[PDB]
Amino acid sequence: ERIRDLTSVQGVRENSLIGYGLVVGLDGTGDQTTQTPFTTQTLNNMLSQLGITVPTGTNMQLKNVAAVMVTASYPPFARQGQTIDVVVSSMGNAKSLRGGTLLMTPLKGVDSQVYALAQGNILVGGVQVNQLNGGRITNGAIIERELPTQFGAGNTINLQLNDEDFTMAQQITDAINRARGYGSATALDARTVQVRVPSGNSSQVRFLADIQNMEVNVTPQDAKVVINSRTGSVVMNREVTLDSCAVAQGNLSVTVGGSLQSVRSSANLNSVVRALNALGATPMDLMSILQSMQSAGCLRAKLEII
Amino acid sequence: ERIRDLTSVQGVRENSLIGYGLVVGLDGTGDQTTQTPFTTQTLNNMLSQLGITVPTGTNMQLKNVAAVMVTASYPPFARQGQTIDVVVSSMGNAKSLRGGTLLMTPLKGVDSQVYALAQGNILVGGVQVNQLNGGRITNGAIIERELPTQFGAGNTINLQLNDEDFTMAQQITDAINRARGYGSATALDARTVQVRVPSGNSSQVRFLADIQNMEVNVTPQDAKVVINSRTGSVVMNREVTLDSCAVAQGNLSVTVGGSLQSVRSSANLNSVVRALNALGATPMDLMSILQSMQSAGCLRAKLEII
Amino acid sequence: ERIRDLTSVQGVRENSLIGYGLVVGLDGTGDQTTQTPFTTQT
Amino acid sequence: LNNMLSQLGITVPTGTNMQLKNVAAVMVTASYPPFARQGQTIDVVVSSMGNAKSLRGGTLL
Amino acid sequence: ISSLWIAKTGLDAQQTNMDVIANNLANVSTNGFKRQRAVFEDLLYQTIRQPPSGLQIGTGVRPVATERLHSQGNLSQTNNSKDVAIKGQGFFQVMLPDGTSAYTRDGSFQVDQNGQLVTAGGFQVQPAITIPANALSITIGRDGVVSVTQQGQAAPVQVGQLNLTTFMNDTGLESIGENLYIETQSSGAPNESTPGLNGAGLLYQGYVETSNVNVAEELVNMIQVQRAYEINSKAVSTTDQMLQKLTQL
Amino acid sequence: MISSLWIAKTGLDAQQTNMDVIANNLANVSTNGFKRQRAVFEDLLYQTIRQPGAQSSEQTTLPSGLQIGTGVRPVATERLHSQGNLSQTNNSKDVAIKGQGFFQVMLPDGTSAYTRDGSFQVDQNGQLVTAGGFQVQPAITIPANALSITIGRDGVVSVTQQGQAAPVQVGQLNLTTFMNDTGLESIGENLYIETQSSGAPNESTPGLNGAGLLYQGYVETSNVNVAEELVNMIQVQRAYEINSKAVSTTDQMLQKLTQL
Amino acid sequence: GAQSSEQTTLPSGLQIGTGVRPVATERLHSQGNLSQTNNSKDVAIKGQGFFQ
Repeated sequence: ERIRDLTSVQGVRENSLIGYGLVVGLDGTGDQTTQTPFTTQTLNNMLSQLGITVPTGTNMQLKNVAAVMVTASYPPFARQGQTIDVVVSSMGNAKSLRGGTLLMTPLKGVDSQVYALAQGNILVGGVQVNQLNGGRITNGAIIERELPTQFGAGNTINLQLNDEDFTMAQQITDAINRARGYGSATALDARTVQVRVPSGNSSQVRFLADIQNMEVNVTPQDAKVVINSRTGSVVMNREVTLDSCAVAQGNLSVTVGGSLQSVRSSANLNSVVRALNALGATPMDLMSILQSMQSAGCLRAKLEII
Repeated sequence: ERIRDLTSVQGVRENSLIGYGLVVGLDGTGDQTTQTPFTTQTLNNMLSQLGITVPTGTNMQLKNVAAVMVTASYPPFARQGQTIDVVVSSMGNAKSLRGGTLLMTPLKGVDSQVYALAQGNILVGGVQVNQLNGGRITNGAIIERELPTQFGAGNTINLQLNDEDFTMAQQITDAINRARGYGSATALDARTVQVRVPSGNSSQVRFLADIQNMEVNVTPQDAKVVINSRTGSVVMNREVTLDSCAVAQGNLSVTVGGSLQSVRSSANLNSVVRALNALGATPMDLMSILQSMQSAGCLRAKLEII
Repeated sequence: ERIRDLTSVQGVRENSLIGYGLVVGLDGTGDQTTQTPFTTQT
Repeated sequence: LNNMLSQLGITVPTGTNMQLKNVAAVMVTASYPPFARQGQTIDVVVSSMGNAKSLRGGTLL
Repeated sequence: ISSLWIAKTGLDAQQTNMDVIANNLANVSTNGFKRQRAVFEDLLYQTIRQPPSGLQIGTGVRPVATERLHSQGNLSQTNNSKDVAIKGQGFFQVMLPDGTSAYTRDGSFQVDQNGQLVTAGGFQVQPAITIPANALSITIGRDGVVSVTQQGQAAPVQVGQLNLTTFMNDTGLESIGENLYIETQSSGAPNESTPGLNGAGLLYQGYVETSNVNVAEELVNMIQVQRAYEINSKAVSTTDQMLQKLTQL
Repeated sequence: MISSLWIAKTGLDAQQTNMDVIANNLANVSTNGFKRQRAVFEDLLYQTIRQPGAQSSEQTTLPSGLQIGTGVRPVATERLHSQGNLSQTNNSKDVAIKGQGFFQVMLPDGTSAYTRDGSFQVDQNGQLVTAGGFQVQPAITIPANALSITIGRDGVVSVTQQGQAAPVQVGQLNLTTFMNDTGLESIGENLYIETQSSGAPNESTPGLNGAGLLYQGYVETSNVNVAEELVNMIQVQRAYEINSKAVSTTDQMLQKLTQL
Repeated sequence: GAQSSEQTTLPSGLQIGTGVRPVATERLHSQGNLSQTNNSKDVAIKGQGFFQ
């Protein structure tokens, strides 16, 4: 496995930008201005800024516009002239945003600073119906501000591991040391590996490029089972093992001769799957069976509800 | 891959222009002036400017006009006499803008300055019905102002990479150095490459023209999976790998013998696709299966909801 | 059985984080603001 | 729910409808095991307290 | 024999007409019922070839459609703060228990145990309008904004907006009973609009629209139907007796 | 038998139910606190012969397909829970209600009923019972030496002891509000009982939480509109008239068919 | 409206009409006539205003 696929650099980080905007067009299906006062107020503000002052007391019952929230992912090392994708979601009671246009919404960070400007055309999917109150604009946002970074300064760079593991950190450190000079990397904890790099942005970039594509074997992580209970999904790791036990579940019985089916000990995932299948049951019954089995032991893995 | 296809120049940048206007004609289907006060007010303002002063107290119930917002993309190095395309979107309750005409709307930037003038005829598409409240005018806007630029000044030009990557920056720098003289380029971060160019607009233009068409190989980017969840779309990178695991999903069972289908380890995209297809399921079920699998491991890629 | 599968380290520990937020879109099916005052206030 | 909202930073006026149906007040019971360590985890049982119809896919907070 | 079947088709058409008349007369005093009328049509024609260039004998009759008259019924005053009638076009939208949506022009509304506005049978109206637990008076304006009055608070808190839906073809809807219609491919997609704008009607609170059934029309129609039935039976008897005299030899 | 006769039969049954409800409303004038009923009707099956969609040509659509339909099933009877007309009875044991609310009562089974009637009494042990010996809740005991009784408009009940110059507070008579007055199930005796359609009872002192006010010396007359019910009888009678004429027509056609 | 021919117009179209809905019961707040009850506790008002 590549270092880039399971590790992230300390200085490289994403940010969240949020903003308010309006979508025009829509062939009707827009917000009901009677129940969405902010839409009309924002439209009046935009008109006044453009040079049109609508009297305060007016009907202003329009249906071709919808108040929306635009969310964007400020990428690491964002440049002033670059563009990013944005997601536009209806705010009021708009029926749909099929062919709407987002108009010059400022995208700000958590500090209330304008970091981007988003404007463009919304694209939405045209019994599993698509979401017509949420669309995506590709390259719809242009960056405006650049975040200062410490990259290129200092002599140590921290590689951060997703799903921290002491064995994973040790393997990464060993691979880095073997590829580069002696003492090039050192694990600080189960999730952080400090790598010594020469001073200079170019040198650090070259070192990171060399390190990222390195091949490191992935050791057995852990015996983990995931039960959704909301999407009816059960997933088992390759490391899961089953201890010998007997399980009885409602309406389930030996094929043949009755309830209390026996579960043979299984050391590998194939054996575990075969035994569970022999203990015939739907995924919903399997979730309860697994919960009870883990409670009683006989299940050498940790099960988590997602 | 060409440098132009994956990099943008520091000085070259687009801008967003917005403006308010009116569309005439439409064979009816225009805004309901009773519920759209700004349409009648703007029409009265235009008439007064032209030399006709309608009394304040009047019916003015017209249906051949629609108040619209016009959006344009101010291109880099825009010249005074050039023309750009514009997008016109209905603002009030207009039914359609089939054959309307946009009349002399000023397109302004975020600084409230008039940067273009837009006027022309709207073109709109003539069960998947087309958007009749949004049209496009080709060459409908003529530029009026030119943005000052620093291009041609200094000796360094920053190439900005879309979807920053340390390996990508290193490859671009190496290609530039190999093509040009030694030390011609230097990577400053995962997204910026500083290139030394001779002083002078003509020399910089020649250098950029030479650099842009250069061929640079694209290294493996990352194991990324994209799930829309709104358009029912799932996309997997060529770098995605699947770890051995067992998955059980509602109504899904072994073809044959029951639930808890086994997923063999797959190192390449073809193997991953074959294993997932053998684990037969529709895309909606596949999204949940992928989420649970990633939660439990067994999926050597990062999945993002779009 | 592996030590990791049946033992946990003293320093390694998980924590719980909670927060309040809003979800936009939904094609309707959202909260009834009349019966959910906190939604409109937020 | 109002106490939790106020703690998080939202103060709902005392006089309000607040007629919600996606939440249920519950009692959670756990078995503190012998020699329990600070970082360890235990299983819990959640039981409805009021008139909730079901807790099929709920989340304990 | 031939005349027997064609006269039987006549009898069947008259019976369908009487069925429609009976359903109309029975649903009198049903709020929002639209009277139905049967449109008949003649069947194919046999062409006897002449050696004008032929003649046509024809065979019977066929009921081809039933149209519903989507006029405006008389209002009736009910003193009920929840009952609502419609001035002009439009339908209330309700959500069937399975999850799909039907449409009713019937405004005898109630509130269930959770304050939701339901329709005499428990189907939730759309959009979800929930009365506060301590309501004194409920008002529904002509524009559909439903509001309540609380205790001492001298200002109506707006609690919902009761929209209407209008169709390109009123008659194309199929009725699924229980004063409910559901969209068909002949009706086009619903156009969801606030009352009083874009062609939808206004709302009158405390009044229920009655059936637009004209009983004098139906009594005269029953006269016609009974006489036509007897006439077609006369034709059947004539053919039967002709077959007597045919088989006697 | 004949598809016309079943439809007409349902129509007759619906009009008969209408007349039943009318007569119950109409005889229950002069009954204190009574609430008018009104029947809501509802068409039955529609037997589809041609689907309203179901394109005929490759392009046409066959609008408004053929479907016959039956029946007038009465779906419900709602009860109009509006305020009745107060009238001065000038009796100290009679209390009316101005606004929402119901007096709670404990039935001899122990289950709780709810009545909107104030024609109260005092029994041999002194309790406030209600015209049939149904004890009100919470229990209110008149002392044997009490000479006069008053129920404050807020709901406080205080008697005048002998000798003592102070109307001591003997109890608080509280109301109960339901989210759905209409869903109460009437069990007769001017009582209603909780069903899950009405919602849980919310007991409060009068005035608070939307409850009404207690008017001693008044009685709440039934809100039955006599003129409305008279014209309703005219309408229901002539509807029954018409439906029987439809049955006659079907009978005559069918007997001509038998004679055939 | 509803023009029949190209040149005729059909003035005063046919519409039936229904109902006598009572829109309101307006309450007229005029000043009453004051009379000497000669009781100390009974005070009348002269003009606009109400007791809270």
